[PDB]
Parts: sequence; C-alpha cells; structure tokens
Amino acid sequence: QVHLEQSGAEVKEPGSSVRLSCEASGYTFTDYYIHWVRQSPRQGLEWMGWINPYYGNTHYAEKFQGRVAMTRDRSTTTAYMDLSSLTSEDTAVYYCARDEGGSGSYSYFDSWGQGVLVTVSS
Amino acid sequence: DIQMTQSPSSLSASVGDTVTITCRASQDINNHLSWYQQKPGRAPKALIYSASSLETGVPSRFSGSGSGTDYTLTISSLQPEDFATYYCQHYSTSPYTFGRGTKVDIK
Amino acid sequence: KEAKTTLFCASDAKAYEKKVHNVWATHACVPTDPNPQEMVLKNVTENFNMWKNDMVDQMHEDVISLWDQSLKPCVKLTPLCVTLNCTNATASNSSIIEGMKNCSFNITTELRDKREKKNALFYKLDIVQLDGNSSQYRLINCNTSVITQACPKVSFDPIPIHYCAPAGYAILKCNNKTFTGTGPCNNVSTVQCTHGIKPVVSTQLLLNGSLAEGEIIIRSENITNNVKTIIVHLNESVKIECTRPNNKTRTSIRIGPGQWFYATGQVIGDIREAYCNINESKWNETLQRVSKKLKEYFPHKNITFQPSSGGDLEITTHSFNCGGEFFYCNTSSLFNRTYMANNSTRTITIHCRIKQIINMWQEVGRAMYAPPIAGNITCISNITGLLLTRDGGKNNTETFRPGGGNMKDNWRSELYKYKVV
Ligand SMILES: *[C@@H]1O[C@H](CO)[C@@H](O)[C@H](O)[C@H]1NC(C)=O
Repeated sequence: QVHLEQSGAEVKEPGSSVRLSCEASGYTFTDYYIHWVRQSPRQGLEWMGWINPYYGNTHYAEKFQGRVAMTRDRSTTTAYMDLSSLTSEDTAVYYCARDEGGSGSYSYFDSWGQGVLVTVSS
Repeated sequence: DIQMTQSPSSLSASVGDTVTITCRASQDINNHLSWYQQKPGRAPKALIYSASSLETGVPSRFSGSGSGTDYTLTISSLQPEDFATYYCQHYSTSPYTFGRGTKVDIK
Repeated sequence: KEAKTTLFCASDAKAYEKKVHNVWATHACVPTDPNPQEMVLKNVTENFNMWKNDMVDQMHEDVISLWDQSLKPCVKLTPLCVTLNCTNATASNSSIIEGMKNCSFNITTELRDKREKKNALFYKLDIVQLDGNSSQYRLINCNTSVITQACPKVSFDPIPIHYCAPAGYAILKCNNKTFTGTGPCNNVSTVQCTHGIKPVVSTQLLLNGSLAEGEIIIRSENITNNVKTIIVHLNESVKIECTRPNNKTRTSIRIGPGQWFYATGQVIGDIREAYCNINESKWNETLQRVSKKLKEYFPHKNITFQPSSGGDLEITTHSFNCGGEFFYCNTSSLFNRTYMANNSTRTITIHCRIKQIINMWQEVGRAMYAPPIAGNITCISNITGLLLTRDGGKNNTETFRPGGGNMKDNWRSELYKYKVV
C-alpha cells in the first residue's frame, strides 16, 4: 500500500534551476532510502543519486556533481531535488524510487512514482 | 565504471511459447542483479531480483538464471501483457548503470 | 511459534527520592519484579534476523513517546519567538561578536510593561540571520516546530530499563556470542526478562554500552547481500572524557504566568569550547584490531576510513548529552586512517561545540529547550561500539564512514538477541 506521488512541471530556461518534489505514503518514511532516476530517448536510464530521508547525508553521481542539490523534509515527508545549470540534452522524464533493505543491504528498488517531464528552452 | 551489453533490441516471439533473453556485464557483479519490465506510458516495476528470488504478485513465468558476467531470463508460456521492453540493472557497487532494453514484438 | 505483540516496561528497585513524578513515570507504576532467573534449553536452531525483528520499532516508539509526553505539563516557551536585536558592541573574547552577547528583545513581561529591553546570551549556531540587515536575529527552531522549555523535574539519567513479556509469550536470547544475528544459532539461554538496556541517544558511537565476549566481532546482514550499516562491538572498553571549563550565570526572565524561564547570564572564568580526550595507544590498537578482523570479511582489497559527509549537524558530529547539555564533537581526524592489504601516552584531543536548543524529534510535534547549568562540567564514559557504514568505489579501496543514519541502529546493537514467540 506504499505510494509515491509527484506533480507536474513546466518549461524552464537554460542556465537556471528546476524544483522537483515527491511525497511518500503507506510505509514509514524514515526507514528506507529515496533514489532518483531519469529516462530520455537517445540516452539510457542514467543514475542521479540517493538520499537518506532521516538524516542529511546524500550520495551523488560524478557526472552530475555540483549541478544537483538534494533536500529531505520529514515534516511533510517529501524529497526535493534541484537540478541547476540546465543543458539542452536534459529534456527528460524524471522518476522517484523507494528502496528496500533499509539500513541493511540496499539491493533493488520497487515502488516508483508517476514520473514527470521537464523540458528546457530559451 | 561498469558497462553492460544485451541481446539485440528485437526478439521474435509467439503467444504461449518460450522466450530467452540475456545480458552480459563487464566486471564482477556477483548476483547483485535485477530486471524491470518497461511498458510505454507507465513507470516500470521490478519482476525478478538477485537472479533467483521473485517478488510477491509476480508469477512464475519469469525464471532467472546465470552467474558471473552473463545472466539469462526464460519466459515460459507467455501471455500478451509481457509484450513490453525489459531492462537489466546491476547493483554491485558505485554509481549504477542501466541496460539498453530489448522489446518483444510480433512478427 | 513467532508472532506479533506489544510488550511492557519494567524497572529495578531504585526509586526517585526527589519524587520527580514526570520522569519517575519511567518507573512510577512499572513493577520492579527484580527476580531475573536464567534457564538453558537444547534442540533449537532457526534463522534469526536482527534487521527484520519486531521489538526495535516498539523500543523506538516508546522512547520517542516518553520523550514527548515528559514535556506536556511543563511550561510552553511560545511567546519568546520574537525579534532579537543583538548588538555585540563589546568583546571580552574575539569569538563573541557574532550574535552572542547582550542579545536584547522588547518583551512584555510579568509586570505589564509592553516594551522592556531584556537581553540574553545565545549561541551563534542556535541563531539565524533574518532576511535583511545583520542587526536582527531569529531562533532557528520556532520557524519549524513549537519550542518548549524543559522543567527542572525532567532531569534525566539513563535508567537500565527492563522488558518483560506477558503471559503466554516467551523470549529467547541465543547463547552463542559469535552469532552475527543473521542465521542459524545454537543452544538457547532462555529468560523472562532481558538484561538492562539504557535508553541513551548517540550518533557514530556507542557510550555506556555492553562489552563483548573476549574479542571484537562484526555483525550485520548476510554477506551474500551488499551490507551497508555495520555495527562493530569491542572487547576492550576505551575511556572517553569530555569537559567544558566555564562556570555560567543563570538568570530568570518571567514569561509564563507564575512560572519561570531560565536564560544564560555571563560566562565566569577563562572561556574555551568543549574538549574531549582519547588515549592514543588504545585507539590505535582498537582500530588496528578492527581493520585486521574486518579484513576477513572482505579478503580481496584494501579498506579505509573517511569522515562523514555533510547534510546536517548530526551526521557530521559525534552527538551526545551530558549533564543536560548536548555536545557536538568534530571527530573528523579520528577516522582518517588508511590500511594495507595482502598503556596510555600522548593523548589526542578533539574540539566539541555545545548546544542549547535541539530540534529533538517528532517534527509533527514539539521541540526542546535545554536550560543552562553552572560550574565546570566533566563527563566520563566508556565507548563500546561503532556505527560505521560501507561504500565501494571503482578502485580497490572499500570506504567506511561513521554513520548509520537511524536511531534504530543504536537500539539494534543491544536488542539483536531477542525475538518473541
Ligand atoms: C572538523 O574539523 C575539520 C578541520 O578542518 C573541518 O574540516 C571539518 O569541517 C570539521 N567538522 C565539523 C562538523 O565541525
């Protein structure tokens, strides 16, 4: 009965940032991790990073280091993602992910959200 | 970094028969592997994980096998809502990397 | 046969002579039942799973609920979250000019004067610059959750709490000490109530814990999976001393009807931050033994230790409490060692910043103010366990860093033995 919900998005300008928010329900939010993945044509499913919702510690990707920022909010049980300094190849759909094996051995993530398009144009 | 290759993107198939799909890795990924079933317009769902153990609600049509640097999935007597794309993901270590995906289509 | 149920709490024959009913509740009506008997049983083997057990959530929920319900009859601090005009014109020390001394506010006090100029001393991390000039400041916690002063009656020590199962239920702690808590154990010592677990909160370290059997051990999920949170227990206890050297002035500003709020006056004595000492030889031998036993878990490549990454104050610091004050120690230089693959001298010291207002827990809920205390404070304890966390790179060095990222990892180091049947 676990559910991930994220809303829509609109067009942004290059050189700017974009705000993405996801919320979780059903299971207790502080006991697994939240992952971010990206789908686009002509590319694969490139890994973005993962966030601990209880603490502030995160882990990033070496391709995307410095251009992304992460934020947990345990009051509203939300995960916030900030891609910054957009480039024309980043027009893509974005997905959240609930991981399993919380504080143990994280192996495979199962519960995914709806996924939202983001498109950059000047 | 860890790079995978798969079968070619098109596999011929017929309703109610067997389908063998496979993907190869480049380094030691032990059994830290999982698969996903991508349907267009819908976020995909894991169906097999760790090459042996299935997830609840997913039937016994998807049998995973293999070890080392190549892994296989056999589909026995398939129904029409397995005509979608399949991705294989390693979770050995490091930033992750996904496969390119092969579709299942009717000739 | 295992099942899901709710246990209760018990205590020893020690009772509050100060009669602090609020914290006395920890043992107010909980039966002492101080008759711990042991039994031995044979022909039992079963896959124990400490990660997926049942009573750790029970422990976490009752600890957090006790911490919340210990503050309901106390005073509400809410009419203090106002504008803070803090000037810092003078400087007894150079590190005081950033929002600490004579931080004044216009307060309507007990004597019905609307705009009294009353000042206080505050800590620079505990205060935030409001979006404008630097002449005004704001409390970092009342933006998020409602702040509540702690009463003098809720002064806390770790009581060695005891869990007892009800009628029709039993608990089993496997005798095998080497048991990693994930797999088939052996001949079972059976009790009705476990040994005492003290509800101490800590990050990256275990203090006032329980010792090992004679050598150190490494426990976690089956190595078949990619283990991340590793709890390491040690056989050699290492003493740690943490101290603050400054006497403090305690002043009273009446903000509630008929009750008191306590604030910080002036600092008495030569001023320094908190500081902690670790014996170098025991620490070096401890990390040497931890590396040389952690090698056989991963017998292929090098292992190394790294300080924790950022994100908030708790993961970046060793966070604990002593004397009713919360301490955040750096601890970055304690985990910079790197090893190779294929008895007290020259003591090491670490800085440690102190805190007053903590966000505490239950962000759907309240938050804590800690009143100050006077006199130089020394706090001595023993460290027993580590909460390191594993990451792997593309190179041949497996990195570890202090962490765990849950309070449930603190309880799970001593509650791994028990399940309910
Ligand atoms: C600990 O001290 C080192 C010394 O430079 C510093 O780099 C690090 O940021 C400090 N960490 C904290 C949490 O104060």
